[PDB]
Amino acid sequence: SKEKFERTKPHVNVGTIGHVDHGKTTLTAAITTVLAKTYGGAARAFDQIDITINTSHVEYDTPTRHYAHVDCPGHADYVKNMITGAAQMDGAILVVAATDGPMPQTREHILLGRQVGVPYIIVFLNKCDMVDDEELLELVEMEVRELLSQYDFPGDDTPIVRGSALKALEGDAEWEAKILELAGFLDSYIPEPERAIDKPFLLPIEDVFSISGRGTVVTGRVERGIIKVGEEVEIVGIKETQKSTCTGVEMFRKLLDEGRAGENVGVLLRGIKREEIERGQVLAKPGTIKPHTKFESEVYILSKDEGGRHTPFFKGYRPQFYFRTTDVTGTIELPEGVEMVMPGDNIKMVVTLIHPIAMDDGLRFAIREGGRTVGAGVVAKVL
Amino acid sequence: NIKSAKKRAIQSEKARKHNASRRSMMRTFIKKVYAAIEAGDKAAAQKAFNEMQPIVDRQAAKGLIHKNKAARHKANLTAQINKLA
Amino acid sequence: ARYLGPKLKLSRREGTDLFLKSGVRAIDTKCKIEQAPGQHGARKPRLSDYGVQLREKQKVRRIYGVLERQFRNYYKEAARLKGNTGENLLALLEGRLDNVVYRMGFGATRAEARQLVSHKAIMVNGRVVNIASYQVSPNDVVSIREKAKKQSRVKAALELAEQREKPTWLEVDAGKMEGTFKRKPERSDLSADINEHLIVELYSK
Amino acid sequence: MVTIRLARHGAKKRPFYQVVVADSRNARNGRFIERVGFFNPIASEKEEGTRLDLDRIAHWVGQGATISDRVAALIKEVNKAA
RNA sequence: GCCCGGAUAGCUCAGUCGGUAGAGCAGGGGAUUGAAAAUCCCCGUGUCCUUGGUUCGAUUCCGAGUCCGGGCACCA
RNA sequence: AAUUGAAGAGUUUGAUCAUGGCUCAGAUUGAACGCUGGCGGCAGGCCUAACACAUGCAAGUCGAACGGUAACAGGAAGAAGCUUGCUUCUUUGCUGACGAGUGGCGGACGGGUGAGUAAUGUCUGGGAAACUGCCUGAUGGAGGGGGAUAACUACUGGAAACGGUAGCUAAUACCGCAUAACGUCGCAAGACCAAAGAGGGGGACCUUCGGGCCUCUUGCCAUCGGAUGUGCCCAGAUGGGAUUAGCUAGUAGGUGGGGUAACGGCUCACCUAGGCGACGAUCCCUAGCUGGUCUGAGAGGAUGACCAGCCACACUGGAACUGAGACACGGUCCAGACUCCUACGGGAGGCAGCAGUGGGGAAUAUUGCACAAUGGGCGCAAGCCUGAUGCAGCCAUGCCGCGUGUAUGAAGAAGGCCUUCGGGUUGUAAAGUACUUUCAGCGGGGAGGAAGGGAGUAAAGUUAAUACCUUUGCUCAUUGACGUUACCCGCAGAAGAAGCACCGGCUAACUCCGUGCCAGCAGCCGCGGUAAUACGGAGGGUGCAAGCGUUAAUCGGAAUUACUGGGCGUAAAGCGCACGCAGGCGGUUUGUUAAGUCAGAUGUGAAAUCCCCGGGCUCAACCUGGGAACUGCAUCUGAUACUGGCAA
Ligand SMILES: Nc1nc2c(ncn2[C@@H]2O[C@H](COP(=O)(O)OP(=O)(O)O)[C@@H](O)[C@H]2O)c(=O)[nH]1
Ligand SMILES: *C(=O)[C@@H](N)Cc1ccccc1
Repeated sequence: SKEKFERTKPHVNVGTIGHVDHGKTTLTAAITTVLAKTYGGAARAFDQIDITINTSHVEYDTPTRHYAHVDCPGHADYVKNMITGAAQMDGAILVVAATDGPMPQTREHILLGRQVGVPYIIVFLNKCDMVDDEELLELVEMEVRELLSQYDFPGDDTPIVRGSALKALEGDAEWEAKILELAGFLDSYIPEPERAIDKPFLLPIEDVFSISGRGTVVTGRVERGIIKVGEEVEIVGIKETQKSTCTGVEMFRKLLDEGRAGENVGVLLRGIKREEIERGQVLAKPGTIKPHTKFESEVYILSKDEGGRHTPFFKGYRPQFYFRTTDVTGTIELPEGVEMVMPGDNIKMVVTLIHPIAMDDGLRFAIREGGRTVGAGVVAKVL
Repeated sequence: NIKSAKKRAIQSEKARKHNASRRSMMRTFIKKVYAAIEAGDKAAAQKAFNEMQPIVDRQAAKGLIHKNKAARHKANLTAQINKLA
Repeated sequence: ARYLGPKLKLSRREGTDLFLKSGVRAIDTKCKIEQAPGQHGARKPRLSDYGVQLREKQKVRRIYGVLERQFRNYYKEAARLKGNTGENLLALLEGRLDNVVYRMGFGATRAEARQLVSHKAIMVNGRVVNIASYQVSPNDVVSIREKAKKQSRVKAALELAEQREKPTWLEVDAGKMEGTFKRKPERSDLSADINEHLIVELYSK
Repeated sequence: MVTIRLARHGAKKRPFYQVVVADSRNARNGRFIERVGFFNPIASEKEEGTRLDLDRIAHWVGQGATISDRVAALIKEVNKAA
């Protein structure tokens, strides 16, 4: 369920990214605690979010805008959830421990969001209550600045907000002072992003839920297009392309009436089960994209010291392909003349996947395999 | 249950306390006349009926007793008092 | 529901004419008739009795343009009436409105006459009918909607019927382009070259 | 207490009322006592469109059978005097 | 969504702790016949699911992913 | 006008004629699977888990019953701004109306399911020992008093649920007094028992200034009724198994007391020892019954979805209360299981009501709109509640209707295909050309479903009255969810609309090629072993059509359960023989009875459905008037040939 959600506050989807034991979750509960004293519709508890292995999405809002925070797993073994966690970024928050400094893995968290295109980052240098020596805080801060500088970001212009999520969660004003000014940086460094509402409708399928007694409630933030309750919208996935109709949409357990780009909503369909729909599909407009089993692309492969590969693979190599929510692997037919693809190549390759899904030209996508990101690119050709 | 007709619960139960109290008093008078038959005082038994006659008759018009059972007690007990007298 | 195919192929099957292609011309003369139902049509059939029962029904049913399921219902109504169950089938099959307008000559062929009815052109008793399977009642006047009169289809059509027999169970005017239906069709008043006797025995089983 | 009501028959969008004599506690198109006459509101401007036997009504009214306001209106609509 | 078990020629499995993959049941190719059996003469048809890495070298080492089955969740 | 109605073939053998099983040709279903898919109309749509359920919603209402008004809108007193009546505005139940409370009524209907039920039920036809709110006929009364309480204040337990204590006050709440009858008990005499007032209007009179009084309407009590409903008892009918043969002891019956609306072992006390059972008891299993639907020539057999009547259940089990009526879906008390809340003491909950969900399963849909019509509840009415009902959305699930175009067109083409390489075939098929336009798409007019109701008004009655009220005409603004409706007009272009099984025989219809007892087909007989009309492809052709086939199921064929209508010397089948009870059948004459039987009358056999004749939606499907039918049963009155009872 109930409670009609208001369409007054501009909604900017954010989220804390970081590392294990850093305090992504600690800061998440603390921000809502801070926003709890300015508005009585917050204060997400620590036991409410829960390490946070799932892409937990709680929300907080300042008297100016509304925000959809994400508490992603800052873990290497949970990169795929982090990829889909980065599927709803309009701006992020980097949690870096000023105790062990920026970790090479925390360094890896920055690059993964970059190949998928994270616009802005508000780095919250965490664990400040551990040390009061400012010059030691400066070297850890500048190393994060160095990190973003060599990773095509304004490391020289990245908003560094010091602070400790620990006492900020305990209600200590001094450490809560950093959180208040943290929100000051969020509304200024991150403007209103692009939401092509008049474009053919497209909604990435991220998570599948089944409310016991109401049906199927798939979710995700709309990329483009407008839908209304009662409109027939079809679903394209690795299985046979199916269809359904909208029967409702509630956001954060709060009712909504129209689906639009920008809002990470939970749409309710027409009586489908759990064994039909899974993560990776796409909710779209009637007859927009059809699946294929043969396609080409223009991809680039980076180096292993940065995070990619170090050795040139061969023909038949089968990596997973990711376009905003897809994890479809496939047999690769390399171009004649290039038997070995060394790290640094910017060639094309003919792909023969194993599970047919939406294939359309101009599809910016990334490629992974074996636990690391091998590169990124754009699908220019669809056979 | 959560209905405005839950009135009938408390109201009819309040009716239960009233009707039940009146039903026992009607019966105890009949116990007096049965003790009268066992006592062997045919005159006192006639006198026993003398106090219960306006009782059940006043219960008859109220619909409390089905009116048929009311006259039924006045039948057999009359047959009892003539059996002794 | 209609055939929507080659109007002479099925007629070449039977050998007998079905008038599907009457048109302005009298007789076709160029379709390699009577000896070509198809590819191996030169070899004469074994002609089993079961087949000949079918051969009269499939012949006559294509004459009215009615289809099996519907033709079975005409039979169902035929048995529950009186008189002659065999002749019951004849009067009801003639009872269709597209059939009566066919005798008037307002339509060159029945396929032509069917759309004539289906396109609100016919207005019997001042009531437009699109249903070709309309059961025509005795003593009534059929007509044509003025907007759909003399629309080039009926111009060459009426002069064709002059060589036709023009039955006695109805009468056309052609002066006001109107048709008056007389008494119910007799068995002797129709062509009488078909054997409808086998049909009632066909549905016997 | 029995009454003279209307049993709404006919298909979807095209009804046909059959004035009946039924028990009050029963269903619309259910158990009754007897049926007397009918009511065709969608009848053509022709011969028959509304029928009702006045005598059987009066016999039941004699014992104490009430009539529905719509049905009692038919009595005025059938025009006893006209 | 998570954690495991089978993925080894037609079928079921052995073989591992880096060193150029086996057996059985099969089945099949030929001479004889109208045609087979019996008889006699010959036999391995394998991407070890696929793909990548530490490589003189990986079934066996560490891994992802896909398929199938078996347990736990999560609840707009 | 009213049942004008019945098909067979293949397969045992070398061959035949029988007996005899097996299989197919038909139609249908609450369907499902596969493939394909244009629309409209009328229906149907969880059969399995009577499995578990989120949320919303499904039963409220009356001020013309009462105390009151916490709110909303005014009047009125007043008060503050300041435009001195333009505004602001604190009190006030004096009004319109009105949450919460008392009370009257409804909630026992409407709605859903088929677990249980083999006779407590149901169907058919009778019967008597009853009851019966709302409605209505008849006849009288409607006199006079008293004591508590909820809401509300004060305080207070508990998280909540939900209470506790002391006080406040009214009534159509409760409880008396009086009067009693054709009412109740009793042989009678006698004894005994009821109730409640409000609302509208108003003249004289009267006004402690509340009001009485008069009149109209309505409501109240009792009794004999009636209509209707319900309860109860008997008789016949209502499945399979005898590899279920003895069962029963409050059980069979009687007297007495009690109880029940009413009768009774319904229940107890004593007494008697019997009652049920082969025309099948008890026990076991399975199952809702019927009106009907499908099949069938009929008789029968199968079956009991939807519409309708009846019964039972309401998470499992159980009991009871209120009331006219339940021993109760959206009531209560208790135990149990499964969920939930919790401040851990203790509480909340029941979708087999609409939707909707997890799961089960081969498989059956929307958390829509509206009370416009009909029906239901309260109310004077207006209105209000109404997931009944009326409609809409999804689904080819069914039946019916329609469309995907018509006419013309021979170099009788291209290409495919076959070939005696001549040619044939596809084939008027296409292109080309001349036209038409339903339904789809779009744009405008425009039904009917609507009867009423509210205000005003005249007349006729009521009455002291031109008032109130009631009734009948008339006038005004009108009440439509469906709904960008039905239907009609118009514009553009052949424009958006054909597939599917099969082709050896049974059974309507062929060749070629490719594969060689391999792969596969297949309802049965069987096809394939290197020349397949049966496998696969292509062409052609057949059947049907927005459906076409596969599969499951019932009946038909099956006279292979034979009542209509079969068999036993050898094909399945005469007990080895005999006696004999129950049962069945029984010569002939007369009388008689009138049970079986026959004719006729009467009541009943509900409605819808099926049949005949008509009618309304362009037709049909469908809806519908009347008649007929409902082939049976019960009672009455006659008849006497045949059978039965009695007598010679
Ligand atoms: N001193 C300090 N400790 C922190 C901070 N943030 C988190 N931690 C500690 O790190 C632990 C894990 O924090 P968590 O938020 O679960 O991290 P993540 O779930 O890996 O994001 C907690 O026990 C905190 O005490 C911080 O800002 N300051
Ligand atoms: C439901 O609350 C969505 N509006 C937000 C969301 C929360 C958690 C995970 C996915 C979506």
